[PDB]
Amino acid sequence: NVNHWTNELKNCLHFDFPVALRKSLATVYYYLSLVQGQKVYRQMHVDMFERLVSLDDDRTQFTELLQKQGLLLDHQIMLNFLCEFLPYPDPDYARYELSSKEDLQLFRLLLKHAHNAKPFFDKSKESLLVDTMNFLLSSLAPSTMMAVMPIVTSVVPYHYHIHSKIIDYFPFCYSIWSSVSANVAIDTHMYDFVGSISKDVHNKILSSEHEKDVVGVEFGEFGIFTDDQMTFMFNRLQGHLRTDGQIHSYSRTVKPFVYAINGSKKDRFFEKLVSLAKAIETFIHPSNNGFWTKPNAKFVHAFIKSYHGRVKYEEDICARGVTNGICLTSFCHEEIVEIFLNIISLGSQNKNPDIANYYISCFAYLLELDPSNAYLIYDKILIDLYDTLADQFINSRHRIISSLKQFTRVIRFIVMDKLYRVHITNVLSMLVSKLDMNDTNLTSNLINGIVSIAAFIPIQDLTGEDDYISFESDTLPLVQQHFYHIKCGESSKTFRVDDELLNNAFKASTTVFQSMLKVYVEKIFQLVDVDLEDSLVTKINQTTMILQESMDDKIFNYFASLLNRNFWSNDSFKEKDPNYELVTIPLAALVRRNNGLSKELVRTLLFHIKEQIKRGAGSVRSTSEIQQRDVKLVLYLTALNDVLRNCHESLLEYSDELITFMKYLYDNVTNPPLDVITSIVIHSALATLCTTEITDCRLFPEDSKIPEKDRWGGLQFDPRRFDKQHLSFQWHVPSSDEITLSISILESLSEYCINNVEELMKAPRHDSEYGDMIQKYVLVMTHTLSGSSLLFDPDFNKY
Amino acid sequence: LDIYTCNYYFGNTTEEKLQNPNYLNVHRVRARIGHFFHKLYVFLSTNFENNTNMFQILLHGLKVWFTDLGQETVFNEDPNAFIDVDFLENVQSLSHVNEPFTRTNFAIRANSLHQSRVLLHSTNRKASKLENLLLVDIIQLATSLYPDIYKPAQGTLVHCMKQLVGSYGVVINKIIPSLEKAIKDHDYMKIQVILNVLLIKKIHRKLMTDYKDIGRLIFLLIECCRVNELEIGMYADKILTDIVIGIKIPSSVCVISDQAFLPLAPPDGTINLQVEAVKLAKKKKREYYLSLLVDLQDKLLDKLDNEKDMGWKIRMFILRFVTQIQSNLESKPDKRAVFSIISQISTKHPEIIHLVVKSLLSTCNKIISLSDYEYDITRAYKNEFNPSFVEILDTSTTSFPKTFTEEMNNFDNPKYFIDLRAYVGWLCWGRLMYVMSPKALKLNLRENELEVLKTAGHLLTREFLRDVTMNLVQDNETRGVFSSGNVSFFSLVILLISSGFCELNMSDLFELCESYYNKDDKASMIMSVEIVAGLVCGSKFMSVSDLDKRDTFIENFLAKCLDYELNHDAFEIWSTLAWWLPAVVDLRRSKTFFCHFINADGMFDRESDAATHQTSKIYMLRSILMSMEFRAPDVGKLFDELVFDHPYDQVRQAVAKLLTTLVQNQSNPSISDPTTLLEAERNDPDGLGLPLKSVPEKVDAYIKKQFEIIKNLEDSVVGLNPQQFIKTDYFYRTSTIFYWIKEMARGPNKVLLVPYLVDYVLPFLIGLVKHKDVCALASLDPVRLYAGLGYMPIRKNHVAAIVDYVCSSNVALSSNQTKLQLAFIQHFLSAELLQLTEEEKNKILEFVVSNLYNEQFVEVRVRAASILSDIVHNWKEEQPLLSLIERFAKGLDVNKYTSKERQKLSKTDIKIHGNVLGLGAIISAFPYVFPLPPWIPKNLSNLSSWARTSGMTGNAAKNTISEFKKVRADTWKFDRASFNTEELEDLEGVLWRSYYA
Amino acid sequence: SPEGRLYQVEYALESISHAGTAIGIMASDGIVLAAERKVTSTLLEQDTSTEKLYKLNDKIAVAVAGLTADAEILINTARIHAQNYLKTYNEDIPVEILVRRLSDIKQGYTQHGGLRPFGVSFIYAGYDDRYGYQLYTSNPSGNYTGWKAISVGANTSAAQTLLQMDYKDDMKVDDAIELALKTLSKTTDSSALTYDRLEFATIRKGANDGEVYQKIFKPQEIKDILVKTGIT
Repeated sequence: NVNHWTNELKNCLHFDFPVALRKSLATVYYYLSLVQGQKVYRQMHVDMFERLVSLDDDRTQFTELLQKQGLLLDHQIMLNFLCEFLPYPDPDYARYELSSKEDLQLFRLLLKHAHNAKPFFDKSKESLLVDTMNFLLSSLAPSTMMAVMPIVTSVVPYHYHIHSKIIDYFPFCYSIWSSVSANVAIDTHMYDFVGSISKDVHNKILSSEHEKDVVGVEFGEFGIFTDDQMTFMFNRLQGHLRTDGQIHSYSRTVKPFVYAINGSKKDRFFEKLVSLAKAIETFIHPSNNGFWTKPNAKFVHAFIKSYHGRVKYEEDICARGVTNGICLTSFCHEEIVEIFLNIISLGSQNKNPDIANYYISCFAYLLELDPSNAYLIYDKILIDLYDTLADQFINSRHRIISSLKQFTRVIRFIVMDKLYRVHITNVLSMLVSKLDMNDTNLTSNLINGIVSIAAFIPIQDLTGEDDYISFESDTLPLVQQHFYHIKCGESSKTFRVDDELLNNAFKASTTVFQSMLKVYVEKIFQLVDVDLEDSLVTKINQTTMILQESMDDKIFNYFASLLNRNFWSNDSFKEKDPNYELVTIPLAALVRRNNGLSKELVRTLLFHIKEQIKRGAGSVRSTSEIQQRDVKLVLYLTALNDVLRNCHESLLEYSDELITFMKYLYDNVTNPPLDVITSIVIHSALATLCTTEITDCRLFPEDSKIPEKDRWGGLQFDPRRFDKQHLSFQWHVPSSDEITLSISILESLSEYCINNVEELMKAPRHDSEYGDMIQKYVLVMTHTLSGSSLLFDPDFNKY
Repeated sequence: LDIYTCNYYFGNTTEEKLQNPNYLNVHRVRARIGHFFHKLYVFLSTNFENNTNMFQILLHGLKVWFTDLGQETVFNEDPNAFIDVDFLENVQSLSHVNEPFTRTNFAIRANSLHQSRVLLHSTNRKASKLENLLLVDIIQLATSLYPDIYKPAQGTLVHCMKQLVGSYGVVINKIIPSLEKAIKDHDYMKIQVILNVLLIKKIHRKLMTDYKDIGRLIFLLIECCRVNELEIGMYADKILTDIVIGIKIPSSVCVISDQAFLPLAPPDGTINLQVEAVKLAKKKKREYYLSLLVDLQDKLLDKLDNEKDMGWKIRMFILRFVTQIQSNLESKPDKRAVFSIISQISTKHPEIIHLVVKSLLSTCNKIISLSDYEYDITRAYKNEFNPSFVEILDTSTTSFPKTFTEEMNNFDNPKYFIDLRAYVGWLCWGRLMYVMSPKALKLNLRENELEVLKTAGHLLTREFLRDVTMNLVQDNETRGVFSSGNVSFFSLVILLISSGFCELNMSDLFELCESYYNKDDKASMIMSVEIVAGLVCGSKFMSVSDLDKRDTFIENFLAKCLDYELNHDAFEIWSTLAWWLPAVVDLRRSKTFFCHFINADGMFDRESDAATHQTSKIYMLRSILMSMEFRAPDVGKLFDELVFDHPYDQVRQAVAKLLTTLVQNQSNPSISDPTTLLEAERNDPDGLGLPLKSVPEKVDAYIKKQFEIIKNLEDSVVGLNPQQFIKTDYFYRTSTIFYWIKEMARGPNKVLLVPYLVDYVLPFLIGLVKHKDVCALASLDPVRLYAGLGYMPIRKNHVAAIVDYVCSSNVALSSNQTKLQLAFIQHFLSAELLQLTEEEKNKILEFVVSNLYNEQFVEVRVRAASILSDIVHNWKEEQPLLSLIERFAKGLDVNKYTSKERQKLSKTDIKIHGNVLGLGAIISAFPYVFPLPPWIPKNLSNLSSWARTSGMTGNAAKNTISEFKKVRADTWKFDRASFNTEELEDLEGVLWRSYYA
Repeated sequence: SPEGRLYQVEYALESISHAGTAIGIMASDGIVLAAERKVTSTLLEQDTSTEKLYKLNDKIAVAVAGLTADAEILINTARIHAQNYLKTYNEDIPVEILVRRLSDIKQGYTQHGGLRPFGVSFIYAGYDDRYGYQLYTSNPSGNYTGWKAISVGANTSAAQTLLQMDYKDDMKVDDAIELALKTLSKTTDSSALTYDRLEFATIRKGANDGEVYQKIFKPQEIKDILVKTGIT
């Protein structure tokens, strides 16, 4: 059977194999996809091909290596299929009609497949280009418009010869285009073409083989485009954003404009881009919503993805010696920010939050270009944020939530520039304390900030005991001076500070971590009793577990005696139905990092659970609901589940005390909604012994695995971020000792259940505190089978 | 063996594990657990049938015991104490940047890889004797009667067929037997449940592959089509209907470039005899399957022919033999089927009849396609499109372009036909062109196929087409409708007729047609004209002596019908035909039909009678000429025959809508060569291309005439009034020309209309000081069209002459049609912005500004200023700008004049009205400069001493300060501070209406 | 109401083509009403409801296709108009006048667009000595129309076709009783038609004289006329 193997192959790409065998494999799937006459799972075969020819399989490009390794595919077969979609005379036979999904959906696939195997059409059959156009062209008429155009864009290879180049065919596209008014049914193909072709010429000019038979395609002012060709596409794009809104996926529509820039002859183009931003200016304004606010947003983003796209492909090539003056200069990155900054700032305040998240996400792309301008952006974003935390926006909801998104989509970069980074302690201990219990939304957007600051920063005291220290005296004074400066019109370039004082401010800023976690934990226990739900309960546990991993032993060992402390003495689990998750799990994540903490935490959950049982908890029967007199017993039981699950080998010490307590928990305590809980104890303990998992996630290892203490932005940009001595992960591997307790248990609980149940087969049909007990033992048995699941072998029955 | 490897502890399939005490220990325990769950199941179904809570907890204990083997899949994804890989990826990954991750992320990423290496391990296996026992139990539960039980069991039996091999077989051979039972044990809710099972994604899918068992099953679901009592039978129909839509079979030799398997061809010598052996078994596995369906086919026709009357699920059969006696990839055309499918016309039921046709027409178009493919079933999926009657033509042929043109006008000695949509040509010639042969053959088929078609024409009596069309009319009264499915059936009767099998003679369809033409019944006329369209799709059928009996009947019939006496009900139908027919058949297959609508005894010329009648043609001739657009269009006549002078609108408008179409037919540029073509596009003035569609000189001449014939008649209204206007010839022409322009500016004809604007179309239109009130009468909106022509497909060089037409030095000519050209500009600018050379961008701005000053019309000084802002918005460069500001604020600045004077001036002086209107527009062109430019305060200050004067300029200076104070509203908390000038006060009056004091 | 469209109406006008299925046939000497019953459970009490066939007066009756609780609000007020036209003119209310009286309340919401339109579509069967036997229709549009034979609800477009086919003007009453059942052959989503999925009614030339008896069928009487062909 074909379809099966075609999959086990998919599974095999996960390791490696010879390019000489790809030549083979690809050839199979190129011709396989194009079968006719039977039921075929095409989507699969065109996807094999597309993955075999991947142009970025981990920085490696397999279309290059397959071109170089002698792959050549028949174009007549592909074009011959895509042409069954033309008007075959005698209606009685025409098989394919667009319009009707089932058909258009095949066509869209063939077209995709061809795009994939365009580069393997014989560069050497000189009259393959000209032959194929002279055919499609004669086929073009109003009734074919729809099927011909797309074909050309995905079945004709970008060739370039001495006499007949592909750009030879441009003057004909700007004959159709420029004859109908803006029409997405047409335009989308024109942009896709002159763009994936302009991308091509650029790609080919750099590094590789600057040829393909002709470097006889000159770049200049406006990419490969005439003066009037460029001029036209500009006023057409303006037409789209101001008048006729005719564009889809914009990534494609933007190409031509990006790949027509010439680093050494921009000017005349930037002149054309500026007047396009000055036109578009008013239509972004937060109170001018219309049919356009989508196109302008989806474009201003598609364009700055597709520019940064190019830059990071060239900077990958000037890591190969080849500058090329076609390349984008430090001064392009500058004039790009000049243009789209008011534009991006207006859009991000827009009334639709989705249409804003587009303009707001552009800040990250611009900052990666590390332009000289960088300050202009950090300047806005930080005022907008400091104003918001000072309640200067309290009358306007959007500015508050907006400028917190601006700031989040940009945190990681602030941790770098050695000036801004100072603010980050303050801005964090401010977010934590401003976490609202009534505004579900503000809180979700604050956790966003809090977790982003923790993901790229080590919670560490970086003071060498330097006496001047303190947060005030040394950090606050500076932070206020920077802000005063920034507020009064001045920028950060004009801001002069001593490299001495500014490093006092930074180091002294890393002191507040302790006094601020006492305030985060306090805000967690307040949130245990809120009808926040789901999405946001989780995201909050990410923030508590990320904050832990970015913590040195000094601080963590504090955080631990602070969860421990607050978990016991708290007045915070009242309200009906609580989010235990928000507090039990952050405990488990302490035990992951420090198994030593388990020996005593567990023995305390047990002499506190036996306590609650003995005083009437789960005495009162009910399906459907957890009785509120139980809520405490249920906290301690969830904790015990969540915290065993992460105990691992440290559980070997108090093995016998556990088993004998589990048997106690099932002798006493019957109650169908508590038994779905108590029966999980057995699983969270079998899984923890034999499940093979990670254990260490710390931002920086051991407390000492010194890269030094210029170690902020989490190495996220350093190339040492991934040499093997940094990434020294711990891992729990099940030892012969654990597997052996693992099995002791399995048989001891497995018996316990089967006895207590083979007993109850002296049947009381009434009781109903009988069907409660049989369900109990069948749940304990069940969760005994899971977690303990890693010791079983599918194949055992063959042997 | 093993390629997944996940630290299985007991060694990765070394059977380092089999020699491990700890490993027989472990499975000996899962065995006990398994044998114990069965011990409990039997103990419950015996002691506790009426309990749901128990059985749910057991059914989860089995969803686990069967799945949680290598992995952990229930509990798999509960938020636990690990940071989520998907979350962290969002926080840290920038795109176009390789893994910029912090240490924390790398660590989950790795753990995430281990955990996925575990789930990779295919747990799929062979049923373990005990495992078969428990799967049988899980069925008696998914076969239970309580929804609170059977619904989790079904969901639980699906997680179990994912895990066992050919377990679907175990399931069916338990279902069917215990459904056949639950039927002879009566109305059971166990039938209701078994049907719920059969609708499970995973089962309902494997059903269309069980050729053995679907025999017995369809006959069980049929017996089930009796709501003896429940929702059953509703479910049995949905299911039997779902079934007709699956199944089939593929004989056809995968049209594969043999290069789809070669590259992977092992050295192994003929140890690839195996391949040619598989080829043979997957070829009689197939041929057995194919026979099982024919056995089912015939065993149903049994229960349909022999079962005196079963009622209206008479329908499954027909809905099915059809997707079967016409599938191919085999399928031996049975003649006993074609008989039974037709003898179901005797139930005189609308739905059955609609289907007998839909079926008879496919069951033939299949037998037909065997002859055309010569039994080479493969030849369908080979794009060397066989059919013996298709012919390819070389188009590069030095000479071809004029074969076409002079062969499309040929109706008597026709050489080729393009039924359908004619693509090749139009743009250029050179391609090969698929075409069809004249007096198309019938072709031969073997005897089995022959006696089948005989058994149709021997059944298509004068009486049977009587019964069947009648019905199609009555079911049709509700809807209207046309469906080609109807016409493509009549062409079929025609093939059958004079090819031998029917013998009904065409003179029988001429009555059947003339018959259904009651000038009254709409759904009855629709049947008549559905018939006509068939007689024209029945030239793919011999007899040149019948193709003359039919050309003769048709000129006779179109006479009775269209030659006077025509309701908006007929017109509704025939006009439907005109847009359709020419697209499903080349109309030259008929000498009379087309050469009838073009016989134009219909366009009178003046009104002191009743002129006459209607578009009792025009709109139907047009909708044929629209659908050909290329072919047949020799119309030397029509152009010399058009009117324009016509008194009525319904005609004036229609003569225009027709000319529009007549022009789009001579505008296709179809060139000689692709090469000859691209050399024209290359050498064009605009770095762009050729005007696509270009009106050919001999027509550019016609049109120019109609405009300059109307300029000749400007004496015709030397001084008449609106009432003696609608009656002049000058109006009639003018109205027609207008309706024409309206229809050019719409759609694909725009590129045709442009050359005429500058000299013809815009001088016209502004036929409006040629009377405003004359437009209100014969309701024409010129203003809305002239200006709506500001946007549109203009080309680099055409812009030139258009900006020169506006901004005319002859401007001064018009009067408040001035605020018109000024609004056309405001629109052009928005659609030619970024495309205008700073030269043009100026010729405009110097016109606009020359209007802030034109003595006389106060109306326009204001419309000019409102427009000058549209300019100064895209004008950020600061020296064009700051040099205007100065030009304007020189006519006012300071107290050039003392108080008493400002009052006097503000009311009369135009040079100062302009200066304040202008300087006003500039400020209103920067609506939201987020931090405010200091040239704005200082220049509102110069404007405030003037908005303090009541008069005409001091008024449009209050506009400018209120307009402003308004849009600055939300940014005002802040803008206040850039107004040191206690000329904040100076801005308080400003807005005054009558309601303020 | 964009193009000249009655939106909130089409909403409920097509909510009708979901629930129920009702038929009316006017014979030359009688009238006939009929309906199919909503998705029934085993345990629903068949005989009681008379859920979709309601008596308005001794000489008028309606078939319903729509929301039950919604038609009862209408019928309650129409049974009253009947009696007010009695107490007032001491003659039995004329069918058209009653129909219009409702159609006018339906259209009352089709315009005072501050409250929600009516489910429900009616077939009315009545006799008054001014216009022999009568058959009427009432969509929540507000419109009523004359009918020799009609249908409302699911599978509407279908039955209207069989009806058009087997109907003859000379038809008797028993001939029309069949035509009604016969053509709930097709328009039945339930394969096979039972006496319990049904409700029936007749307005005949009296069981005796020259006058007018009215008759809502009891279940048994249905299984008796079903006997004539349907099921046996």
